Amino acid sequence: AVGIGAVFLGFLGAAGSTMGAASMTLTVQARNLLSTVWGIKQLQARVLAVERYLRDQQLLGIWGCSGKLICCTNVPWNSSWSNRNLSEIWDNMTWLQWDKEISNYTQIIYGLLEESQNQQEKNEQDLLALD
Amino acid sequence: AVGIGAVFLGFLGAAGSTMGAASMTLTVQARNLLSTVWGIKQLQARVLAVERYLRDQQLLGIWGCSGKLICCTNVPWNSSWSNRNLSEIWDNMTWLQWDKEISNYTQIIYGLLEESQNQQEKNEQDLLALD
Amino acid sequence: AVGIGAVFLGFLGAAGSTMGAASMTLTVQARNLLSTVWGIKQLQARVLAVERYLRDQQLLGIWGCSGKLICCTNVPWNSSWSNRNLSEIWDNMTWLQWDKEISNYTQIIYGLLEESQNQQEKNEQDLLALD
Amino acid sequence: ENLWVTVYYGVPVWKEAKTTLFCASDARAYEKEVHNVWATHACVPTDPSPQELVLGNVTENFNMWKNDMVDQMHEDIISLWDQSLKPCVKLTPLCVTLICSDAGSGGVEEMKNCSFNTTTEIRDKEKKEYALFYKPDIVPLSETNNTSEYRLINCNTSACTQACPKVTFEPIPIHYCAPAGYAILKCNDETFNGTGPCSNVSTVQCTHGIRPVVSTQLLLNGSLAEKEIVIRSENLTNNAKIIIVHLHTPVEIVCTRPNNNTRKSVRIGPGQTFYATGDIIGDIKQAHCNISEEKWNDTLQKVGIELQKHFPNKTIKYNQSAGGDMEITTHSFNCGGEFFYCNTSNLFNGTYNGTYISTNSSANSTSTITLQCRIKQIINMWQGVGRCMYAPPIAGNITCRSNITGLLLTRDGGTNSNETETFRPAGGDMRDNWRSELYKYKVVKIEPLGVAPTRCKRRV
Amino acid sequence: TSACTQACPKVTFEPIPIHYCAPAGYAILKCNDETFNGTGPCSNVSTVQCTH
Amino acid sequence: NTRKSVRIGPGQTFYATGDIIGDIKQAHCNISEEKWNDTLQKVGIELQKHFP
Ligand SMILES: *[C@@H]1O[C@H](CO)[C@@H](O[C@@H]2O[C@H](CO)[C@@H](O[C@@H]3O[C@H](CO[C@H]4O[C@H](CO)[C@@H](O)[C@H](O)[C@@H]4O)[C@@H](O)[C@H](O[C@H]4O[C@H](CO)[C@@H](O)[C@H](O)[C@@H]4O)[C@@H]3O)[C@H](O)[C@H]2NC(C)=O)[C@H](O)[C@H]1NC(C)=O
Ligand SMILES: *[C@@H]1O[C@H](CO)[C@@H](O[C@@H]2O[C@H](CO)[C@@H](O)[C@H](O)[C@H]2NC(C)=O)[C@H](O)[C@H]1NC(C)=O
Ligand SMILES: *[C@@H]1O[C@H](CO)[C@@H](O)[C@H](O)[C@H]1NC(C)=O
Ligand SMILES: *[C@@H]1O[C@H](CO)[C@@H](O)[C@H](O)[C@H]1NC(C)=O
Ligand SMILES: *[C@@H]1O[C@H](CO)[C@@H](O)[C@H](O)[C@H]1NC(C)=O
Ligand SMILES: *[C@@H]1O[C@H](CO)[C@@H](O)[C@H](O)[C@H]1NC(C)=O
Ligand SMILES: *[C@@H]1O[C@H](CO)[C@@H](O)[C@H](O)[C@H]1NC(C)=O
Ligand SMILES: *[C@@H]1O[C@H](CO)[C@@H](O)[C@H](O)[C@H]1NC(C)=O
Ligand SMILES: *[C@@H]1O[C@H](CO)[C@@H](O)[C@H](O)[C@H]1NC(C)=O
Ligand SMILES: *[C@@H]1O[C@H](CO)[C@@H](O)[C@H](O)[C@H]1NC(C)=O
Ligand SMILES: *[C@@H]1O[C@H](CO)[C@@H](O)[C@H](O)[C@H]1NC(C)=O
Ligand SMILES: *[C@@H]1O[C@H](CO)[C@@H](O)[C@H](O)[C@H]1NC(C)=O
Ligand SMILES: *[C@@H]1O[C@H](CO)[C@@H](O)[C@H](O)[C@H]1NC(C)=O
Ligand SMILES: *[C@@H]1O[C@H](CO)[C@@H](O)[C@H](O)[C@H]1NC(C)=O
Repeated sequence: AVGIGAVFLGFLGAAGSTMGAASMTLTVQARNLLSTVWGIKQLQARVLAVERYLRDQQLLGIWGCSGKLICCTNVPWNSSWSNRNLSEIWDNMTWLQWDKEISNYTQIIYGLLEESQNQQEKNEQDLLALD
Repeated sequence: AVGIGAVFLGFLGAAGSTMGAASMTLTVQARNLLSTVWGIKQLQARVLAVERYLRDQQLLGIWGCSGKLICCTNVPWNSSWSNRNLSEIWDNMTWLQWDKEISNYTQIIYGLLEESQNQQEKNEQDLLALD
Repeated sequence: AVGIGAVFLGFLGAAGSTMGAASMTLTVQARNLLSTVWGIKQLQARVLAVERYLRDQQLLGIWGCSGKLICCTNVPWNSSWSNRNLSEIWDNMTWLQWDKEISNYTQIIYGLLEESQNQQEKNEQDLLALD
Repeated sequence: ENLWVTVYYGVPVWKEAKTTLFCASDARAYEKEVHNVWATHACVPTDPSPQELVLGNVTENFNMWKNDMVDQMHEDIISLWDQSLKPCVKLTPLCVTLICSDAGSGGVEEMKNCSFNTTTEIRDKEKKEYALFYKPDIVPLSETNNTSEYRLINCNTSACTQACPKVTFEPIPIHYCAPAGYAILKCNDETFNGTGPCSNVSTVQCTHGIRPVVSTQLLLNGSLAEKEIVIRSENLTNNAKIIIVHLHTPVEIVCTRPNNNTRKSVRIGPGQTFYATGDIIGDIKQAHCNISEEKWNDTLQKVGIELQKHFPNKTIKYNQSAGGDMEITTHSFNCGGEFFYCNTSNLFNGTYNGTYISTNSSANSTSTITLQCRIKQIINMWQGVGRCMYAPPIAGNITCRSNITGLLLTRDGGTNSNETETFRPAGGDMRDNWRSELYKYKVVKIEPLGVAPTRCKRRV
Repeated sequence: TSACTQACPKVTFEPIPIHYCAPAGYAILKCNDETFNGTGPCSNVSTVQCTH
Repeated sequence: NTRKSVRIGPGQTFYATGDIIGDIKQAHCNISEEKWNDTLQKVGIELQKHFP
């Protein structure tokens, strides 16, 4: 479902469709993360937007996903987090219900990804030192 | 273009020249962008500088060619934007009047690049998950 | 330095160990690098923190070493900078006195890294033009 | 066959958040000089193409009474009013005794004369001057039955600051844009009573034109409803929550004044000059507000038939406000630069018993309702800001061709086994006005990261 | 008309020269034509970060 | 006694001392003798380390 017609979705445009049609729309939603009493409320907002975008980009870039949107890791998915089928997840939901059911189990996932990234870099250094 | 050697100036010294001497000059050009009443302007200049740098890097990073300085992409070039020969474009004109001719269709080209990159990453995930 | 589990210590809590065992404590510890007149001072602190982080990221991005933590290059290590064995360096020495012993010879290393990256980019463009 | 973690960047999910919002105004307010209202020097110019997008399957839970936008707007408008009174004349030397008599041989009877002794530009010398002050701005300073010694009402609590007569109090509409990485939702439902789920949530990057009018009862210029009368309230059980009625059709209101001669320039100190009322040439007449009779009657009847849904077998009655000072129990507003405080004992004098009464008469529209107004100059709107602004007088007659969009009722405390629940008007804080206007919107925070399992294992 | 604020006798009105510098991301175009009358095209345009 | 509210200017009242009722005594501070004496003795024995 790459054809939306007018490409103006503005952080929100595919928040109701299924996940199969919501993984094709990541660029138009990731494009907009950057772009006197009222002379300072304008200027604080730019600073906080730059702070939040830099935090998200750093946290993405720690575990190897440098600039890719659909990036893949080698952390094994524990069955004690979802307990549902793959096709049921990718067809019967949108991202909002998944965010509601994942929000307790996020920091363990982030720690596992960062540990696996450190293991990958150490193994890559050892493999490049083998030659 | 590349045979300057002693390059401490940088900036935009290839302006008004042929594109053949202006496309292969990027290997030596690199970038030098980030190379009381007067304490409130230092702050605003710094915020707009970091905002412009982050916007430029984000736009280079959405269509997946971050840190390359030349990106070959497979968006097909529509004839309605040029309607003309390639050789006279690359051996007859400068970048300024080319920008004056092309500024009416920048957003459509940018949207096509974003869609092609998202299709590339979805196909990459599918092909790498076949194994 | 992998059985900590709950990682909340930063670069503070792992220094003084050997650099062989202090190279696997980088991820969350580098995630900790971002997280009237008082408001202007606080916003100046935020702006200088963002500027320092992006200066470090630009320094990683100049010599082709971005998006990775353990990131090793092909610059030949001159023996006059260290004059000591590798086993002593990586088994009986910490990061602090290595920084004390290396701080007089940093700009030459940075220039050599930049020149090696420029040569590698020229070789990459030549290999692109060959195929 | 196995599942692996896969990171997506660009995920459309939301959390609740509070942030700092912009100001966006139209481009026509920037081409004039500096310091017109508040928005010439400050707000960004909005683009003339607001992109509104409708979300497909999205259902969201709104809350009108739990909003940060109303508190943020209240703080911003308080700060703007405190900032606009900084480079203005502070009338401290007007605390002297005022020698007041009647305004003439059976003259005004509402404005005293009050000749005083003022300070000229040279602090050695003094000059005798005079003005015409209104009756509510003067108190009888006397320890006995002396009818000639008077003083201002402001030299007892905290000073003044005369409003600079080059800015205007005209309510230019302002939009509230959201910062980057944040979004503003907008409930497009028709039966939206303020709290509850919405099935037509839309995308708005910067809200519509909000006119920051100041009024206690009878909500002036603003957005109407769409298909019927909509009643907003928090609980409808306790009698301490201000029930808000959103009208569907406006009712015309016009207000006038007599003809003052001019503003009188009296110089105090080195270069400061306060402007005071001079003569009143012509005759002395009353300031009054006019509302059509049949339109108000069937508007109030439609409010009754929409309020009878919540109260099944009870009659609806109205009467006056429940006593107090003139700044609470009267419909007060500000346009033309002169403040009004108008009595509302004729508007809310009626009843409804469940039976509709038609008004089939088009030639009887000449009959109307007049309200006896009073005009003040020392103004005490907002507590805790320095509410002693002196509004300078204005030269000619003024007209108030305005528009009504709402009401602010308040249910009375009923007695035992009552079936005649009476509704009284009430004013209060400005959060009721700016929550009647900002009921649609809600600010959210975009979180682009998100993990999900699939069959994608990263190649080594 | 107004009220003075007396200039406090420790500041000096000496015209110290200042340079106006563009922010990082902008450039200042400078014309080096000696017969430039103020309005019109230039031919020896040079790019400098800061003024004289 | 109670602070006596003296009003000067518009709403700029300052509070001065009113009367004094009862007899008039002296303000003072009280430190124990034994604790201060052996505290000064301990300060002496830890200052004896730096002076022979
Ligand atoms: C609710 O909505 C109504 C309808 O818009 C608002 O009513 C308007 O109120 C404003 C001021 O609050 C009125 O503007 C004033 O109009 C006066 C008369 O205008 C006539 O005469 C002029 C020539 O003098 C003609 O150009 C004009 O077309 C009319 O025929 C003016 O004399 C006023 O001028 C003042 O302001 C200007 C600029 O600031 C100064 O240069 C002047 O010296 C002077 O100080 C002013 O322009 C407007 O007329 C009203 N509308 C109508 C239809 O009457 C309500 O204010 C609004 N809010 C509330 C709370 O009710
Ligand atoms: C208010 O009182 C003043 C002072 O008594 C009046 O000003 C006087 O007006 C008469 C004309 O009727 C002049 O002859 C005097 O010279 C004025 N006195 C001055 C300027 O000190 C004033 O008219 C009174 N106000 C009204 C509305 O009548
Ligand atoms: C809303 O739900 C219907 C019902 O499944 C679906 O067909 C439609 O595509 C959804 N809307 C969007 C924008 O996906
Ligand atoms: C004019 O531009 C061309 C680029 O096509 C350049 O080679 C030439 O040197 C320029 N002329 C002068 C006098 O510099
Ligand atoms: C002001 O008027 C005259 C002139 O200074 C003076 O005699 C008089 O006492 C002053 N006060 C009043 C209240 O008139
Ligand atoms: C003057 O102020 C006091 C409080 O300081 C108040 O009690 C009194 O009512 C005020 N006078 C009038 C006339 O309101
Ligand atoms: C939601 O509101 C929009 C506003 O224009 C309207 O066009 C649309 O029909 C509404 N949705 C439904 C289902 O009525
Ligand atoms: C306010 O609403 C809540 C929720 O319905 C209710 O429990 C409570 O009794 C109400 N308050 C009063 C005073 O009735
Ligand atoms: C309105 O309030 C007054 C105040 O006591 C009361 O006497 C009267 O009965 C009420 N109702 C009507 C219809 O006036
Ligand atoms: C309003 O009008 C009524 C009757 O017309 C009168 O009794 C009352 O005093 C007036 N003023 C106020 C403040 O209610
Ligand atoms: C209210 O309405 C009644 C009936 O029309 C009328 O007799 C009365 O004079 C009005 N005013 C007051 C203050 O009761
Ligand atoms: C009052 O002012 C209005 C301006 O809107 C004017 O039309 C009207 O004629 C004035 N009234 C009189 C009696 O002149
Ligand atoms: C109030 O209603 C009248 C009648 O249609 C209309 O002309 C006027 O524009 C309305 N006022 C506002 C501020 O929209
Ligand atoms: C342009 O300016 C440079 C600056 O040094 C100068 O050397 C050169 O002669 C100038 N060219 C002309 C044609 O004036």
